[PDB]
Amino acid sequence: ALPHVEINQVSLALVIRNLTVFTMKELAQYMKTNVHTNSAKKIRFLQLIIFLRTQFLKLYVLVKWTRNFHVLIDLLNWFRTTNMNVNNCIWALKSSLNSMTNAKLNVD
Amino acid sequence: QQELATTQDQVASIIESFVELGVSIYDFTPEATKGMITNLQRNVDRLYKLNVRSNDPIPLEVVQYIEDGRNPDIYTREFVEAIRRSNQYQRGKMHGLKQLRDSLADKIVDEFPELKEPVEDIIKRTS
Amino acid sequence: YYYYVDPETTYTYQQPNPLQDLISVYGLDDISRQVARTNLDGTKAVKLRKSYKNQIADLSGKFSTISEQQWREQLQPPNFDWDLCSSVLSQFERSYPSEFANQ
Amino acid sequence: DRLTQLQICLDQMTEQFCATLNYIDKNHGFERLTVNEPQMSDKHATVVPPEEFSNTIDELSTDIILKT
Repeated sequence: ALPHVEINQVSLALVIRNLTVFTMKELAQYMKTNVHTNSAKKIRFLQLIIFLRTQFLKLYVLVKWTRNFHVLIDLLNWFRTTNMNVNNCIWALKSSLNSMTNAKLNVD
Repeated sequence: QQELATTQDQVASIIESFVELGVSIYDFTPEATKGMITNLQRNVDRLYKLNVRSNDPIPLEVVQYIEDGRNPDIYTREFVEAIRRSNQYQRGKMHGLKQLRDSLADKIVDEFPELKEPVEDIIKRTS
Repeated sequence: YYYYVDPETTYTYQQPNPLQDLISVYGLDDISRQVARTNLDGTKAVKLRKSYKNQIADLSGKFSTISEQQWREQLQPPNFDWDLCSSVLSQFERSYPSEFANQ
Repeated sequence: DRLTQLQICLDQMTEQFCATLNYIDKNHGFERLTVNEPQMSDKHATVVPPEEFSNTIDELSTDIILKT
């Protein structure tokens, strides 16, 4: 039995979900700004489709890499915890010696 | 794995819709690009439901490599070398520590005999 | 003697015992066979690009390596209008725009 | 004189209790497990040979006995 952490990672439906939410917000914003002006709607639309296209490239990379996520890290997190557990005692061993001089008290 | 395969397949479908949509708006008939953008949004909604069905979960170097543009294969590789090197590190610390335990313990054994018998219990406890 | 085996308990060796081959215990030997620097046969299993060029190579087109966490911070279905959007995109004249490469 | 030597020996007992673990907690070696032992990257590991490490364990384990 090894401790299973929950933070430090984000789900996948969240990243794609707010992803396409942000993309639809972009289609609404550019959709409202292109109508008002003459040759900027074209290059602006190309910029939008290529930027969304490369963000979606990044998501293609994530989805392809995912082939669960939480289990593969907690082991190394615990192995990192144990080393610190080995290092935490030395400082107390140094503080004890400083605590012994106060109890220690020749005569002239 | 089938859910990842179908959501990845649809991901490729819609990114292909961005490809052919860009080529269509470069080499510009309305019905083709209108049906192409409705196919774009349909593929979007299938991204929604497909990934809601999938559901999979600096320390988070994965997304840092995705945004910066690096391959997480070296990430998980350095994680294999990190769990192996950390395993040999902790096991080595416990090995040298055991060498100190039985070394100093046997030194106290040859130091006094009346304390040898109990410290044997010490080296035989927690078993 | 005092404080001599006073916590009478079997504080066993830590359950994820590093004395055991933890890679084989947790079953991380397959992913090791997949991502290690050395293959199972013996040849160098490197030849991996520093970027994700293989997976954009699974796609088609030029992909120069060029936000999401901020979306994760502040997360139901967005809206859309079909007739208005179709009326918006119904404008693209056949004249060529400015200078941009098709590379 | 007679009262100071006890305090000095005690402080030396604590300083040996800490210094004896300091060397092992900083300089040590790995293990071959079942495949290999030394990692390709040994820059911050400063692995010492098992001979000098064992002899150092014997000396640090002997000084405390001498002081005792």
